[PDB]
Amino acid sequence: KYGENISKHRSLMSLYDLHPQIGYQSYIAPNSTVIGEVTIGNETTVWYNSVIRGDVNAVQIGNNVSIGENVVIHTAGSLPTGQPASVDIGHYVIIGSKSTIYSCTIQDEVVIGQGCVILEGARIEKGAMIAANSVVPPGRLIPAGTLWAGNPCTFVRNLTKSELATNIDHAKKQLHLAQQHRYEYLPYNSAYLQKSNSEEDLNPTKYDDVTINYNFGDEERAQENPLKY
Amino acid sequence: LYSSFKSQYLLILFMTILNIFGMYFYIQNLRFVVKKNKSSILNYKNYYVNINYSITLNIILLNFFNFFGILFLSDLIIILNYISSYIYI
Amino acid sequence: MKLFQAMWTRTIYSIGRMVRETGLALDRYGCKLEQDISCYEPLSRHRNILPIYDLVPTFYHSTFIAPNSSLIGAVYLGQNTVVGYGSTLRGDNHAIRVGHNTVIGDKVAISNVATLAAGIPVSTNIGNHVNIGAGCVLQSCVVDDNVTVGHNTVILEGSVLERGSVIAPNSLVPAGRLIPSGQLWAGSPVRYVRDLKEEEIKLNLEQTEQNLSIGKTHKSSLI
Amino acid sequence: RQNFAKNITTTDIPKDSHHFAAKRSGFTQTEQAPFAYNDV
Amino acid sequence: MLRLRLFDAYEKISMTFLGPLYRRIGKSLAQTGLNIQQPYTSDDRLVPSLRNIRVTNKIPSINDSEFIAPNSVVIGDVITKEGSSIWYGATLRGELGPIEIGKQTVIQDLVNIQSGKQNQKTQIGDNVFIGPNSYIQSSKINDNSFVGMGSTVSTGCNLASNAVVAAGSVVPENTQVPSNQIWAGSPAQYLRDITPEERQVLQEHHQECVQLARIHAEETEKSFREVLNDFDRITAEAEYDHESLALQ
Amino acid sequence: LFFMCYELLLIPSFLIVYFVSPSRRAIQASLYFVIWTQLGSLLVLIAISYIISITNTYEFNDLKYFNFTNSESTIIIFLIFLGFGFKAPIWPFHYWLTKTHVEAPSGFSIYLSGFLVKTALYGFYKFNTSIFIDIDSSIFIAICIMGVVDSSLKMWGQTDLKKLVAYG
Amino acid sequence: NVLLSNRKNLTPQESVQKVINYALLQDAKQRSRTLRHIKASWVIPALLFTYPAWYLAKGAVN
Amino acid sequence: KQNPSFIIRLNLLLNSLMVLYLITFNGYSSTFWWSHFKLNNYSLYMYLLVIIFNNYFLYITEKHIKILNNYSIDYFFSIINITLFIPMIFLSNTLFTFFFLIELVSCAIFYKFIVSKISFKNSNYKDNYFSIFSKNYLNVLFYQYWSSFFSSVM
Amino acid sequence: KLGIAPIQLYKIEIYKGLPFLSIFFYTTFYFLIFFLFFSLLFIYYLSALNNFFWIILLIISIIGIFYIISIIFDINLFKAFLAYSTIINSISFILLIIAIIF
Amino acid sequence: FFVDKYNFSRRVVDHRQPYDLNFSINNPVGSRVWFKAWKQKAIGNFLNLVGVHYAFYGAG
Amino acid sequence: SQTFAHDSFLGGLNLFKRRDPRFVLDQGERPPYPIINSNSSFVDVLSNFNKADFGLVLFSAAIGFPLSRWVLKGLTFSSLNYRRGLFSSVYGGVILWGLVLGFNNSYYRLNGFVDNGLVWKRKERKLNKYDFTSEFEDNSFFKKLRIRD
Amino acid sequence: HHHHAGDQADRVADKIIWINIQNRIGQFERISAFEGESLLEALQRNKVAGIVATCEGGEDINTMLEKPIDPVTYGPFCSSCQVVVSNPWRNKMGNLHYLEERNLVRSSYPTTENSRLACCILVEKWMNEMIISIPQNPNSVYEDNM
Amino acid sequence: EYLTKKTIDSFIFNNNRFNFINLVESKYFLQILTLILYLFFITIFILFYI
Amino acid sequence: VKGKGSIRKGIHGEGFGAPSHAHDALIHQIKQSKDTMDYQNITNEVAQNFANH
Ligand SMILES: CCCCCCCCCCCCCCCCCC(=O)OC[C@H](COP(=O)(O)OCCN)OC(=O)CCCCCCCCCCCCCCCCC
Ligand code: FES
Repeated sequence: KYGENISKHRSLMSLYDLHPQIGYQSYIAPNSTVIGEVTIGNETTVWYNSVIRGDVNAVQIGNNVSIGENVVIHTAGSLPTGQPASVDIGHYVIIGSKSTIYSCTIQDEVVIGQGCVILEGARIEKGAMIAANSVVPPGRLIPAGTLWAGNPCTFVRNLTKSELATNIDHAKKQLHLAQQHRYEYLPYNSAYLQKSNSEEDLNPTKYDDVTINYNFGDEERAQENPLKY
Repeated sequence: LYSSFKSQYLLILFMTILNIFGMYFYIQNLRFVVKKNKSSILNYKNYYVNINYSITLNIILLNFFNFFGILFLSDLIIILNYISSYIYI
Repeated sequence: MKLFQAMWTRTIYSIGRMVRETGLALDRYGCKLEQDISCYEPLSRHRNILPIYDLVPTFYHSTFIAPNSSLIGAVYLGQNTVVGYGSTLRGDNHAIRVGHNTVIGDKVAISNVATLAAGIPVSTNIGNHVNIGAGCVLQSCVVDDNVTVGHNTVILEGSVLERGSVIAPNSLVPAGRLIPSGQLWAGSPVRYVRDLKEEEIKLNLEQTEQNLSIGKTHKSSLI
Repeated sequence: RQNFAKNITTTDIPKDSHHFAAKRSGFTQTEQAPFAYNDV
Repeated sequence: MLRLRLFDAYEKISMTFLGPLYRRIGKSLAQTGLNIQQPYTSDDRLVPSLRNIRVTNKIPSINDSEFIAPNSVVIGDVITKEGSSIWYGATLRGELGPIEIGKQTVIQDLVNIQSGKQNQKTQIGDNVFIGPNSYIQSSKINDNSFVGMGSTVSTGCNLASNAVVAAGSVVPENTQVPSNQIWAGSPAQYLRDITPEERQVLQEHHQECVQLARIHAEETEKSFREVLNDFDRITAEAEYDHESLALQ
Repeated sequence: LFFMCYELLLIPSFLIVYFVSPSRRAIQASLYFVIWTQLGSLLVLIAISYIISITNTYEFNDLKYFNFTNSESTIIIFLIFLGFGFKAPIWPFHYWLTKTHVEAPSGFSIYLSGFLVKTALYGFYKFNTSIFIDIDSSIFIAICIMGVVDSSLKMWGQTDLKKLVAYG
Repeated sequence: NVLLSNRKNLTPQESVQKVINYALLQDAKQRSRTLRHIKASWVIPALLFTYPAWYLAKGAVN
Repeated sequence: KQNPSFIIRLNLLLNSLMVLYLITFNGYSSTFWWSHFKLNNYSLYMYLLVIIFNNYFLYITEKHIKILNNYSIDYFFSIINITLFIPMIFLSNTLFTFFFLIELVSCAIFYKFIVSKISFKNSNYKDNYFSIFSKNYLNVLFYQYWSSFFSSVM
Repeated sequence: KLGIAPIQLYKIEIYKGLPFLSIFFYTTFYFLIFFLFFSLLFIYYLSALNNFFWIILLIISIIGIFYIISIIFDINLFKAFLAYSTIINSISFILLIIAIIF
Repeated sequence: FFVDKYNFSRRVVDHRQPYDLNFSINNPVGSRVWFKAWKQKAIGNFLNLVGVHYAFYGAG
Repeated sequence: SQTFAHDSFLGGLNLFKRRDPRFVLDQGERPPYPIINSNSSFVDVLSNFNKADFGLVLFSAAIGFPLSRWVLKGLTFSSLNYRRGLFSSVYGGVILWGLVLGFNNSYYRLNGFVDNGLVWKRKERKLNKYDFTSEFEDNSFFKKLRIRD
Repeated sequence: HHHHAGDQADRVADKIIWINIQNRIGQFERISAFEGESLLEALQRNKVAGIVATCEGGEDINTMLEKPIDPVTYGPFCSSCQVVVSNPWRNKMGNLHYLEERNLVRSSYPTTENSRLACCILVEKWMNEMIISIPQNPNSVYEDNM
Repeated sequence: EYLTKKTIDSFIFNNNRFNFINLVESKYFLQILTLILYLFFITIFILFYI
Repeated sequence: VKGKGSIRKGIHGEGFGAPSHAHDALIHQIKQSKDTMDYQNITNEVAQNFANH
């Protein structure tokens, strides 16, 4: 069943009838994986070796957000309060590396540190900050513009208007690094030119009827994202 | 200019009223353009937004002639007067 | 005068990019004309070594880099230094320097912050004979020689770890903090633990050497 | 926000280090880790 | 019919003359353009598969697993039973010590399983669930155990049957977790005893995870020709109408 | 070209008020600015079209060899006075200026009071000097004096400093 | 290379100070290199495209 | 589900060929078909102008149609007929022939309005098992029909 | 036939019920052909009757303006906005025709 | 034929082909198999449309 | 200027050579060339066919192939039979357009609107009062498209 | 809010505002909302049928949801988010804004004296366990089907 | 403020007070008939008595 | 679920609508009882239809 030489991993995978959608100037690292009903806004960065599953429920992610390296984002399926169990992420949201996100709502301009565990039914309000190593208990509300820390997260203090501006500026600074990463890639993948010819590649076992090609009218389409299939 | 050449001041006044009212009618929508965040109004294809290049180039040409069409208006006026000179001959 | 050389280099790079793109486009057109679909293969685009324009990762032949790993930008590696499976070192902003005989675990993510205060290096510096456990996150930190960091530890910007100190697993070093030499510290708000002994230091050094030897054996088996 | 670099190359910033000494020893089980730079 | 004869002639010329010539020219141009911009550029590679890696005499035996993610890394003495699932980005290092995975056991995304000591075995029983971003080293996890996301299980940990460790918990070294007890905290302490509806909730959580693993295994094992067919089908479905769906 | 250069100044000003102002009330203030300034420009345009059509020339010199009757001179002087007084704010038309100064960014407010309004004084002067007008200027003088009196009487009841500077 | 050089003969404070100074110097060198590359990226378009733009404007106007 | 792009392409091609026929045109300024049509410079220039503008609009439509196919082949066949017949409205010489050409083109426009897409595949899953009334199609047809009636009788 | 300002209301409903491409093509067909022929009726085809035409046109123009200077300010639909743009431009061009025939 | 990691003999045949391929009606016009297919098609159209065939063809 | 010789395969190119941008001449204006048959009938134009009209047809046959291919590039959800039939239809349409162009060329030569190998006994003297194109054409390719600049 | 250092986070369950709904088909629904939000946003997040919401709440600068209504606001734009509020809560809502009343009385479907536009409602504490009814709203334009 | 802006604003609002935003069929037919009949009346009145 | 849009399958149940959508009682009766109606039950919808008529 296993033992192939060349990896079969696909960055963007669509479970049947659940297709991901990505906005413009958004960079998903080829090491990362996105499965299912995941919608991602414009100028959004998903860094390397991250998993985003929208299989049992949808995932919606805003525009100017950054997702760190070893981040798992997935949904639950149901909530005790009867609210929708989909993951909702605001517009300028920073998620640090080694963080887990499970069926929660996070409002705009929220910073989550490195090593956090956000559990099901949690509601983080606009402008909130969670320190590096913290766990948000399920079904907990974090007030807007507040700083929290601890494994059972405890209140620290309010955040001044200088801190929120700094967080927004930090969110805005991730665009050009991702743009450089994108510029390192060419629209045409050359990995197929380094493979040998197999028996099945030259002689298919069965043939299918012609239909519309998946890249019909591609010459008139701007190659905005070089990582497109 | 042509109305003034033909000595029709009442027509000029009514066109002025129409022009100012229509100008406000048009520029009223510039207030509605303000949005909290980016709109995300693009179609998706192959998991990614579909940005058309040919329509983009057409808009580029139309934008050039909208911005700087006043410089080349003399040639269009020449051609249109040449066409219109055939009406009676 | 060096601006002239930079201009020439950029022009040459752009011409090469043009030539490569034209060749790939011609090959795709040949695909279509031939009723070929090989160039429609959706293979992985992941690159083990990803150099930004002038920032090219640099390492010795004795270094082990897992094919799962990703070194991006200016990443400098010393001799007999191993990077684990799935680790990411992003030096697109600022360089990442790693000494020799240093082991980096599997899920370690190393990056740098944009700007810091005066007198504080913004890059990441890792000394010699340093062990970093799996699942660690490092940002703009200085780690001296013979320092062990346990698994699932987070070290933030401006942190300094002196020589011979040990960080217990599942810990956090707050930003801009000094951890003195020859001490053990634990906790998320990391707290002081009793000073190290000779036996503990010897065991840590032996474990680091054994991990380096196992990494070398794995590299030899991979080739 | 400002984005300029502060570690300049034209000259060295005038500073002293005797002020704000670090502790580095005699720690308890509850206090925080000492600071790093301390130069003024 | 001359028009059809001309149409047929052109296709053969395009397939046999123009096509190969364009392909050769394009390949040569792509090869020469990559050398120009060295060493300031990189090319697409063939990413190796780390599903089955054998070192010395450590041969993995994972043919009975229901799902192994193509992104996962499995090295050394790793033995899995029937119906097992290893999800995306998971690392299993049996070279440092043998790893045993029981029936219907689910190991979620980005989970590390590696013994700290050189001669320690990590054994995980049947119907066990381990959540994403978890770390496991030299542990004895019994049947029907639950380990939450972002949890650490240390080198001396023995979890009894039906033992629950809450999400974001670090179980200290040399800890025995008794049956039907929920433990939580940065240092793990005995929190509570389980309640039967909580047991039921965990049971359907494990069952839905197993079925999700089955669905993901079905999805991720498609060949190249099936992926192109799926792409074309998705585009067509975007292009279909109500009458087309009714006709289907 | 004189009229075209006078007309060219509107788009950059509106763009600056629209995209650079931090206050939320500046969105409607830009619309007010545009609509009043363009009404004035329309009046000036009518006068310019009158002059161009009657005398098929584009030089200030040629106007020395053509005479305008009393009716045409009166129409032209009224049109240019009202049109240039829309921008250089005469008494009944300064609501746009007050709103725009209150809501606009400080730098553009400096540019608008310091220089932009002066563009109306120049052009008017030119068109005032090139034509022979045989009307009594008492109505225009009264309008200007009413502007002065109305603006200066409103300075006491201002608490916003920027509005006070606008009235000055 | 200060980092690769053996520093066990020094006190930890001296070692960390030496590492910090070396890192700062290398950071300054890298900053200078990146800045000159970006300066070249600015300079090239001016030389390449200033004359065609002026030609376009001159042909349009006079 | 046929993509009508080729149909639009066909239109362009044929329309372009018509341009060619004008470019190489020769003759006298006169009337033809019992003085029912006029051939002079101004009428032919109006004909050429409408052709070239129709061709530009068709080219942009062909570019747009590949982003999302929400139109049928009959839609662009109606467009084909309209673009084939309107310049002959420019070439009219009596009110009689102008009236008949205008009814022909009005019927073509009615045909275009009829073949508008009514139902769409969207993400609204709350409207199953309930009746929602749109009424936009009926209003368009009704008002176009009665305006055409009044204009024609007068 | 043209849905001009006195009788412009049904054009709003027609635009409301139509797709954007239909409005595209309808606008080009309306301005290029219908309105141009309507103009050439007074300018070229029936110029001998201008001594009867002008006054009629004048009246209509006035009515149209006084009918739409307030109605165009209580709309809340994109299609209605486009249709009223076309209507306003039609009124302006009719005033230009009145100027031309003098 | 690998040339600097690039294979110049890369070839993957397309499995998406028309069902209509290799049909008798797609043979060159005038062939015996094409004539057989055309004869079968013409008779089928006449049987369904007798009056239409009569009108159009006889009138022409 | 010099025009392509008639009754030759390149005669149709004379359709692209003009003296003025006018579509048609005035009611009483003389055609540039002597008239062979002013009130021609359908068979009069057909009998006037020669190598130039056949060259127009041949050019239509040559250029129809890329145009038909370009049209065919827009097909989806099609079979081989439908594709071949549509290609044949488009090609036949282009052939018909070429035949129409040849018929018009023959009619023009009959009427004397284009070069038919005859010259008027008396040349119509014209004074080039307004001249914006003579030197521009003489320093360009457009001297080929103009007759008597 | 009001918190002290070391305090634990409150529960989302205790902050839920409950809305009771009678559907277009005569069935009963229970919906969770939060303070500071509009009724339209809660209804659309909970996927409640019967509302069309053609204009999607109106403009973004001078909205009807700000506690003092700004004079130069434009008001609602489509009047297709109508709900019927029961007597106590509707009485506490107060008199309608003149623009909202103009849009309400101008709709193509019949309305009531308790009719109220959803995007013009800001959810408050006193709206807990409020009873509303949503008969089907009219369609306006061609794009409503798309 | 009032005499320059709000006069026009209130005029537009009060005029729109008497306008149906949605066209009904009877109003459409009545508008067409009224236009015909009273354009004819005003033209004949200008011709005869003016 | 294959060929069912966003409809999800839970434990003991296939599911009949998209997540967070209201369950319809009439369709429940249709699915459970194919053609069996013990009595003409007067629900709110039936009374509303009567009032509308
Ligand atoms: C490298 C260099 C080597 C040397 C140079 C070599 C050059 C070789 C290629 C050039 C010569 C090729 C042959 C000639 C060009 C092809 C034909 C062509 O473009 O014709 C333009 C057309 C001709 O019409 P005209 O001649 O007036 O017809 C009347 C009687 N013959 O004219 C017209 O249609 C008349 C104008 C129509 C109306 C225009 C004005 C109104 C519209 C203005 C705005 C348009 C906006 C877009 C509209 C839609 C169209 C895109
Ligand atoms: S959603 Fe349009 S008025 Fe409320």
